[PDB]
Amino acid sequence: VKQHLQRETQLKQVQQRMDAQRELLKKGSKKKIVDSSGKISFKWKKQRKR
Amino acid sequence: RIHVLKNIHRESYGGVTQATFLNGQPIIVTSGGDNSLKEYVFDPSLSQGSGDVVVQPPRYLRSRGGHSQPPSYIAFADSQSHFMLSASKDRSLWSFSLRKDAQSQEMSQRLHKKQDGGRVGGSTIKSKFPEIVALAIENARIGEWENIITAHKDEKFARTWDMRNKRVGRWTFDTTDDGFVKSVAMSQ
Amino acid sequence: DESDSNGDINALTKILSTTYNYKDTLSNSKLLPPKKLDIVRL
Amino acid sequence: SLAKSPASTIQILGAEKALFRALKTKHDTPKYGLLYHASLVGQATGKNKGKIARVLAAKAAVSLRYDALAEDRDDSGDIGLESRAKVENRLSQLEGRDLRTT
Amino acid sequence: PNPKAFPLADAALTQQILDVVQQAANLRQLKKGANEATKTLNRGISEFIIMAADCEPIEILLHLPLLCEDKNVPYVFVPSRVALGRACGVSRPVIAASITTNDASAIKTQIYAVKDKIETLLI
Amino acid sequence: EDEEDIALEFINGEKKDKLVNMNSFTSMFDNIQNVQMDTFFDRVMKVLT
Amino acid sequence: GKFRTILIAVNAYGEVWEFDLNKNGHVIRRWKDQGGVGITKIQVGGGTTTTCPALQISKIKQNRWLAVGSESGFVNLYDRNNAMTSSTPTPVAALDQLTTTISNLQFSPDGQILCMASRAVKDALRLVHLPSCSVFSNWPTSGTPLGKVTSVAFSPSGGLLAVGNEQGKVRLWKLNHY
Amino acid sequence: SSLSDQLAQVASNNATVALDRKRRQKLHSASLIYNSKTAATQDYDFIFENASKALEELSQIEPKFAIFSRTLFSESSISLDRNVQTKEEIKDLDNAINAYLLLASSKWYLAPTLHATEWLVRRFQIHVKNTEMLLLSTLNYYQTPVFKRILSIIKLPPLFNCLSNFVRSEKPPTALTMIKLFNDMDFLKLYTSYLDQCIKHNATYTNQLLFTTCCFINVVAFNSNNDEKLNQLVPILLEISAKLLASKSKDCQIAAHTILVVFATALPLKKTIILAAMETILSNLDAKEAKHSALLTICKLFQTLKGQGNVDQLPSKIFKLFDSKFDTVSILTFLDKEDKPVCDKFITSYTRSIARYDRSKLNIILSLLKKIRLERYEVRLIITDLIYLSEILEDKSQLVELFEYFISINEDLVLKCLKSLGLTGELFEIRLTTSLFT
Repeated sequence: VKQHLQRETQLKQVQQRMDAQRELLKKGSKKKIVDSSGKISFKWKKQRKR
Repeated sequence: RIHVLKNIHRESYGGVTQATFLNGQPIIVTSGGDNSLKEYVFDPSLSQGSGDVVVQPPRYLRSRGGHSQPPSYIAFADSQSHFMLSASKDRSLWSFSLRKDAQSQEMSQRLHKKQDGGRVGGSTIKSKFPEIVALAIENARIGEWENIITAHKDEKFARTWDMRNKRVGRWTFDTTDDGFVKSVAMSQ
Repeated sequence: DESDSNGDINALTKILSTTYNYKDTLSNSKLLPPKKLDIVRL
Repeated sequence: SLAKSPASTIQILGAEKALFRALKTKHDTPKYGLLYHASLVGQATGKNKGKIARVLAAKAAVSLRYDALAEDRDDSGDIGLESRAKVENRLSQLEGRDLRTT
Repeated sequence: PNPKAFPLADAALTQQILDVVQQAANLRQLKKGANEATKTLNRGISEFIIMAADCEPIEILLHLPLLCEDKNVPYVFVPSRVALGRACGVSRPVIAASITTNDASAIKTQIYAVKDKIETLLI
Repeated sequence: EDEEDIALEFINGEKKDKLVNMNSFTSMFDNIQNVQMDTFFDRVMKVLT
Repeated sequence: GKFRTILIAVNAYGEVWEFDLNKNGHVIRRWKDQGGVGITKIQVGGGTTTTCPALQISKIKQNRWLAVGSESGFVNLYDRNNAMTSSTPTPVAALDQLTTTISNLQFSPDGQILCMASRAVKDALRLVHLPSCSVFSNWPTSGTPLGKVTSVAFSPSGGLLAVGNEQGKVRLWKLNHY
Repeated sequence: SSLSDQLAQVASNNATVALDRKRRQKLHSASLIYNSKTAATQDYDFIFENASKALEELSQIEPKFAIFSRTLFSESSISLDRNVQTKEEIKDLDNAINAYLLLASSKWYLAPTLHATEWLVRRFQIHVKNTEMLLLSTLNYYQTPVFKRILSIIKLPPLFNCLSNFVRSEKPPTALTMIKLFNDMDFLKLYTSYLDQCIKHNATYTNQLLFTTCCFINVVAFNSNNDEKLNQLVPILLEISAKLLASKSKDCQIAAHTILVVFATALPLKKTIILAAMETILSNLDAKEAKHSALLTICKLFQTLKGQGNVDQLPSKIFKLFDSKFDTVSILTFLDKEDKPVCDKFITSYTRSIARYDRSKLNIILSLLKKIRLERYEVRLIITDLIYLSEILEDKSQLVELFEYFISINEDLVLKCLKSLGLTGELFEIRLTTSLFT
């Protein structure tokens, strides 16, 4: 049961990373934000989807 | 009413002073006081059964022309005395042949695309350049690049022209001191 | 065929024969027309 | 349970074998399931069948959630009729579009 | 508003909910639509659910409180679907929005504050 | 009063009208089969108003 | 020779207060903007505004139109003659031609044009015909040098439009109808 | 020009001539019913028997078809070849074919029409020679498979080029394709000639009129953003609207009403053109549905107007014509109608015309103003006209009642009108010989 839990959370983290990249692939104005810790984040512009 | 051709000749010089249909022909020859002589023709109908009901508008066939106002400036375009360049106060630059009047042609003022890729600017309702007050032409590099410089009235830049293509060229030469162009010259 | 020499059905045909510009522009309507704008750069 | 299912499930209901073999082998998923036998999807042609399947699954989810969760209901199917009118509008638009150049 | 719409928030809580929804829209932490809210409830990746009380008919929304009671997820009602759509950042009205789960999110503190304020209504 | 005030009365007089665009009557082709001309006129007036 | 001054104030939620400044600033009324979230601008038009004032007391007129502009790019437009009664009024139109925050709302002195503009992006200015509530199509144009529109002014009489932008340029246009 | 281009012209001239067996096979296989295999084996007599039976049934349905039994469906037509005729004889045969197609346009949903038109397809080659009239006559049926069969065997004229990809295809032409077909100007001239022939020979019918009305309205909508295209569309559509209004058919008149309403909404027209169209509408108006459509058309046309003479009274002739066609109680019940389209401009012009000309229905003016809600500029114009009428007319009663109504509703407007005309309210009391002011 513990190994099922660990596999589930590992797959969750992988899927989150894939979905972040799949959001970068789309249409919009985005800004790369580099944290001092080194984590890479993207913030989108305040603009409404037409 | 089949059709109206609007402003084929200028109102100030008298509009359509004469228009004659040629005998047995779908060709009408028109003229006005603006030193033009034009021809228009009627194409056959696009309908076979209908015919006379469906009439295409008259289209421009061929014309001869000249300046509508006295020439501001003249020059000889070559050493053979074949051609002359003449700019007039009606803002047109023409090339007139001394050997055959059919070879006379108006230099085109259609602009080129800028090299950087930015937009040129100016009014979308296109008007001719200001009247030319000076001209220099050198045929040492005709066909390679621009060989005419013209200075236009009340402008701070000069224009270049190509005599081989008979069209305005791609460079405008500035004075860089905020002054009007009084003189143009070219190297041999 | 023809020589020119109580409502009438030919009123629209006659007015179409007369006028050449059909849109109203000389009225100075002083209501602003909807979709096209007359604006010039100064 | 059918009301609590989203529209994307209702579109592909009955095509679980192809759906899950595609989801497990990284291939293309079914465009439609049991809803291929509705009358509107039959009237659709070509690539418009999947579009009408998507639209019809969304409207069917709307009508079916109304049909299961409404405490007071007149048994007339007026919500279903309005959704059917919307699907027929979309179908008429899709069929009126043409791809060959005129 | 419809009596089935519960819990409907007041003006100040509506302000805070819509501000957090706007921040999540800018951070791409937001799912729009009742179908996608249903998907996030099923997959367990939803912080809380916002639903528009003026949806007509309301039973398009009414399947979401059952799922929220099953998976123990907070849900709240805001009055206007036009307001919800404009906060979600789209040109269409939106009747249901879901705030997704992210621990590295910069708006985590606001999400967890509004989540507690919603839970006080559900108590 | 002034002529400017009278002109403002005209301008406040004019009210909202629906405009014609290119996809205003494309759906009329669906129902020209069994209906009558007065029904078609009523539908057209409904679109225009 | 007598008139009253009303202060119309809006918060970010969409709730709108109307105060009577002659009666010690007490509240005439309160209502709510339909749709209404992230409101940045409010502006009356069609009468004497702060943009276009009166030259005498008899020239003071009421404003026919009200416009409310939001962060999302939406502008809700209310006809005041019907909107003063409801206390939850419905707009005549909701304009979504712009997708960034509404930072400039202006009306013509007659109120036939509403000029809406955003400073967030380049060339975000639209002219809206009233009462048809329809955006003009031919202008502005892909080659119009608006820039990032930070300020807009309408001429009181001449029908001029002045647009000031982030490069410091104020460009000037004339509407030939006026 | 090329030798190949000149030979292409030669081939187009000698298209229908069967110069050998293969050309005869290719020309004769074209049929509306049978496939090519059967069509090549059939002879002229068998087709003539079937076509004569079909024409007998067509004559039992519509009696006018019996005139063609002596000219096209006679036994002498079996041996009539077009290519050996002269131009005058071919012109006469073309007139007869045009008249038959015009008469047979409405009956294309019937089975005998197809079998009878087989004879014209195969003897007289109308799908090659009379192509345009065939397409224009059958153009309403673009859903139906008979138009598909016509498209399959037909050649396309230059004006019918939007249909070039729908030849030999299972999918029918679409409504967008028909709009693109109509959107050409020369096609519109050809179609207005066809409608002129239909109206002149009284061959218009309801499905045709619905199709043409929808296509014209969609052409106007498609060109609505080009003012030059609309300005070119003014003469064609307004001539065909005048011709449809001249028709005795109420369906033709309703079609013209629809065209006028849509076209006036799309393009702001001159008041002279609006008044002339109103005169043409009112002139030949004799059926009840036509009256009901025409009143709404007049209200919308006058609501369109925005110039300086917007609210001005009607001319005397047009006003008397309107009063003869539409009666006072009909105007009243039109205002009682719950729909009530926006008609304040027309109602105000009607009121000012009544006050100018009739001088006897001032109580009717009162009833109209009670039942409609007018705007301030319209009420001001009415009040000024009534003040002038109070100065002229000797009797004050009919006018003074109106003036207590105007004191009851917007009294201050009456005061400002009096001040603008230079009259004090007590002076107007002296004029009306009654104290009506507070």
